[PDB]
Amino acid sequence: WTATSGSCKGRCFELQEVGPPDCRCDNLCKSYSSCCHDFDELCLKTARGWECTKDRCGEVRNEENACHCSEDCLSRGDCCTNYQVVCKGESHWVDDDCEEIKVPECPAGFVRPPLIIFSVDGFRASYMKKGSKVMPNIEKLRSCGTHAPYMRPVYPTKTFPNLYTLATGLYPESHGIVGNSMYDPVFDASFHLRGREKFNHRWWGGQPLWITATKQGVRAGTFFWSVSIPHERRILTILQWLSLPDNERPSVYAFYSEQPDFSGHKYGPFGPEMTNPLREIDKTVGQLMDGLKQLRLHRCVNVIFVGDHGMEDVTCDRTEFLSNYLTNVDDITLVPGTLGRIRAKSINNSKYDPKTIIAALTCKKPDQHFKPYMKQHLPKRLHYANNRRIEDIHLLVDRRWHVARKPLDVYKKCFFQGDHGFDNKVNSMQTVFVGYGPTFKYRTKVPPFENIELYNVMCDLLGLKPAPNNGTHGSLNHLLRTNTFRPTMPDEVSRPNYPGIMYLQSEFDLGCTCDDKVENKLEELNKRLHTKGSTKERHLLYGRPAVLYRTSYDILYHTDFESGYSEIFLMPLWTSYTISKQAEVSSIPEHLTNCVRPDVRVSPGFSQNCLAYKNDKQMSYGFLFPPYLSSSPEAKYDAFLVTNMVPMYPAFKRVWAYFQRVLVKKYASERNGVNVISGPIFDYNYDGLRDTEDEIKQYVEGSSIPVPTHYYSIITSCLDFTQPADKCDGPLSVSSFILPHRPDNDESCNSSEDESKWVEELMKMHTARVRDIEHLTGLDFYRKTSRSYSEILTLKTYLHTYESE
Ligand SMILES: *[C@@H]1O[C@H](CO)[C@@H](O[C@@H]2O[C@H](CO)[C@@H](O[C@@H]3O[C@H](CO[C@H]4O[C@H](CO)[C@@H](O)[C@H](O[C@H]5O[C@H](CO)[C@@H](O)[C@H](O)[C@@H]5O[C@H]5O[C@H](CO)[C@@H](O)[C@H](O)[C@@H]5O)[C@@H]4O)[C@@H](O)[C@H](O[C@H]4O[C@H](CO)[C@@H](O)[C@H](O)[C@@H]4O[C@H]4O[C@H](CO)[C@@H](O)[C@H](O)[C@@H]4O)[C@@H]3O)[C@H](O)[C@H]2NC(C)=O)[C@H](O)[C@H]1NC(C)=O
Ligand SMILES: Cn1c(COc2cc(Cl)c(C#N)cc2-c2cc(OC3CC3)ccc2F)n[nH]c1=O
Ligand SMILES: [Ca+2]
Ligand SMILES: [Ca+2]
Ligand code: NA
Ligand code: NA
Ligand SMILES: [Zn+2]
Repeated sequence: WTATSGSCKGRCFELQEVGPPDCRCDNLCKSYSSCCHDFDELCLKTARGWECTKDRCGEVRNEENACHCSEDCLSRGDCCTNYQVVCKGESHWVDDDCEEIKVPECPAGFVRPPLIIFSVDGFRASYMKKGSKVMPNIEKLRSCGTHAPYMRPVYPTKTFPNLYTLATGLYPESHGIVGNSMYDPVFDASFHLRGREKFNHRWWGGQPLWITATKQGVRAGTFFWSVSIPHERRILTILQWLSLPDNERPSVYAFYSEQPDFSGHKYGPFGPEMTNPLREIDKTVGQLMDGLKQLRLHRCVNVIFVGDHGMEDVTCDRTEFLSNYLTNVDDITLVPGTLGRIRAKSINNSKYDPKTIIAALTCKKPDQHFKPYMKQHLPKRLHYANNRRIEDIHLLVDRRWHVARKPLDVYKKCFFQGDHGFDNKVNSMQTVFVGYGPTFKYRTKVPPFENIELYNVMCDLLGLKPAPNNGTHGSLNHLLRTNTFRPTMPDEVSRPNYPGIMYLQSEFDLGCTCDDKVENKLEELNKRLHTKGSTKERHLLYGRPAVLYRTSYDILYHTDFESGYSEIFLMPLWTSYTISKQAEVSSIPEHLTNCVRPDVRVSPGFSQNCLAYKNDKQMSYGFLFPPYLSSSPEAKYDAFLVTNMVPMYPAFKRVWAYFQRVLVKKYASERNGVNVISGPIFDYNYDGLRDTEDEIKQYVEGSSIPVPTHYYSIITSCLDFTQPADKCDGPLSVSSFILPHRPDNDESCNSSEDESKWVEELMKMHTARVRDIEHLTGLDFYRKTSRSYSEILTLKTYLHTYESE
């Protein structure tokens, strides 16, 4: 119930929300059906429109007008945005040359430059260039400030997950807004775009920027605008708020546009009808900047122009129907569209079975435009699994397609020509970032980055301490003139042991064999030096990774590679080696095919054993340092040490062996050498974080050898590829992956073909940031470079996307 007979007189767009049943005058009251009776009359005035004209200049103040052109309007803070231009001979902001803003130039009483976030729904990254002729205000912001060529959204590339990610710095799995539609089984409640349940506070986890600000004594304008409030009125409301007295005035503001998304759905991303919405958004930007110029705030405020996601061409005819695959289609509930999420229609049906649904959806049609996954098998870069609102069965839909349950769902709901929601590495889903203001850099282009990083920066721009989030604070310091955040490297928690030769061969009873009993003071001193670390500067280029948790591990040196060997997990946490451009690939000789050799530095009790692999009919093994890349026949023996062995399903070995035999050398040739760090990952609870020993769900049969869920590699070289990887003076270049360790290759529909037709494709799907691997291993990489730490943080957040330009 609302008692709507209170009044909004003097309360229009009040910042504090008053309590039911008392009627509301804030910019949300419409959305709750709670505004006071006179809200439209007082707060949504429209008379005479939004622009001054010569005849209105000087006019007698009429309080009915939407905005004012009278002489007292500047002092009142409610002039039309073009007032000084029409009436006082001033230029529009867009017509002024840009001039570097070296320091904030702010009115007296201003404690800090305010921040205005100008968010645009569905603003695809390529609009900045493709629409630049019709967006002159945005183009000035872009060219004069700091811009990225694009910004990567989070998955799913839908509105609310992305806007809330912007506000919180959190992946959707952590903030809880995992789609525009959701079912939460603990609450037994549904979240929808339409209607009221979405305002219930239990949906919204983490701590958004407005709450962070408020808790630290920084006042915030509203972030949500009711759709019926016109854009011109949103802008005038912000400008009015900026004219409040110092004790009442907010420091952070947001504007939101429903465009160009609204039109992009109807017309496609580049429909000829899209020009006008881009013109209109640019006009709104111009109103804001003209309004700030009038208030003398245009060289004081930091402005962020940012989108939530892009827009792709999608039509009704490009729909796959689950009724063409499943017999049981009425026993499921599908969240449809540009992603699929499946669960049982009824929790009373014990005949429901995910394995049979997955199998019925796997590689069934030759051009099939979706791929099913148990959520824990989705690419780890998506960070889309650790929330009870994400259904166990997921369909990753190809760009340009939809999935639906049955045809009747599509024609009883062609209308649309655009949609979004796809995998966040798809080029059409990329969106925009521009920062303009005293705290941003001048005429600066920065590389593409992920929207999860912005919360930290917005916190820095307002002097706030960010709440815990998934950004890497410092990774965007290169966007900023000042207010940089100067982090220190985390302290190492566990220091390594450096074991020497402590065990005789006969102490081992591992069931392993090796044809190796074959024999010199010249080369005996030499192999001793390699086991003490004499080649380690070549193989460990950026220092040893730091272990950020309590554990017991050994550093093991060898001619061709260095490793950190875990006594707890019985395998390396990491293995580091450098392959020059000139390295040669050799085979595993016949006599060494089944060779595994005890490591005399490491006790039997802290070693793997071959009997386990013999007994485990499902499990085989691989090696972290590949025998194919040994520097010499004698060095090759090192690669067969039991301390370099890891558990691998035979199906996964096809992937791994192709990576190691073909791809590493290919990358060294293309990149002028590479440094490779490889290792296992254990994430049985799919939380994106290193598992402890007691979370491991699978072991090599009959043993304590834990089975990884994933294998990673981090592949580093010189950005200036005229320098070899091992003699690089400047910035680094990286690509990494986190490959799922699966007992089948059902993910790869073409896996019966030669690995040259499908392995690399799989690896690109599972591309990762170094930071993703850090979370999953508790390791900290690149500890010893000649580079700045901020630069290294940027490197650690880089994702190699494999999309064209
Ligand atoms: C991305 O960044 C985020 C933020 O930094 C990272 O997320 C954090 O990760 C931590 C580890 O997973 C986690 O720490 C736990 O916090 C528990 C208390 O948490 C509550 O309070 C916080 C702070 O105000 C709040 O933010 C939380 O909100 C969650 O839950 C509500 C819904 O109920 C949502 O509104 C919200 O969206 C959020 O959900 C998300 O997080 C939870 C996990 O907290 C998930 O379950 C959801 O799926 C969703 O993703 C909370 O309300 C604390 O109790 C935990 O402590 C246990 O474990 C420690 C280990 O040392 C142990 O000492 C204790 O014994 C304790 O165990 C006991 O409980 C166990 C579980 O019931 C039980 O089995 C045991 O036997 C014990 O009895 C723990 O410290 C932190 O809360 C989240 N924060 C957020 C915001 O998500 C995230 O990791 C980053 N991602 C990557 C990939 O890096
Ligand atoms: C989508 N949309 C908006 C714009 O919303 C936001 C704009 C920005 Cl710039 C940011 C950031 N950072 C955050 C939001 C936002 C606001 C919310 O408010 C709670 C009452 C629900 C909830 C989630 C959000 F993510 N207004 N109207 C409308 O339809
Ligand atoms: Ca959107
Ligand atoms: Ca885990
Ligand atoms: Na086996
Ligand atoms: Na297959
Ligand atoms: Zn949309």
